[PDB]
Amino acid sequence: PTVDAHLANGSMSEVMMSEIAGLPIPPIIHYGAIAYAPSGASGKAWHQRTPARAEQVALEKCGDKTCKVVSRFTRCGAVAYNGSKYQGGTGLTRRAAEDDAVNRLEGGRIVNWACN
Repeated sequence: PTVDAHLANGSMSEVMMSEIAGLPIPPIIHYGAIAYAPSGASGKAWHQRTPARAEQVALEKCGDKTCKVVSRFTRCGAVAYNGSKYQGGTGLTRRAAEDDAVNRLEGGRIVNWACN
């Protein structure tokens, strides 16, 4: 029997998950770091997909390959400056990070931050 022979295409769905089906979204753990040498060398990287890359990029922006005092977090980090003292707070959210930063550092103020 002579059948119809044509490839089957259609209209693909541009949707990813839904509300009808789509479990409450667990956080997307991104990896980041803020490399801050007391020298004033600051660098930050966030929303990375690999801890190694994040760390490398943090060191990259800091400037030193071996930039230490690097804060590595998969949360949000907030760096406060207090008269040449640099303190980095950490919280899942920037609100919690600023809260932690100001918990650990008072007197000064948060001027740098980066959230994953």
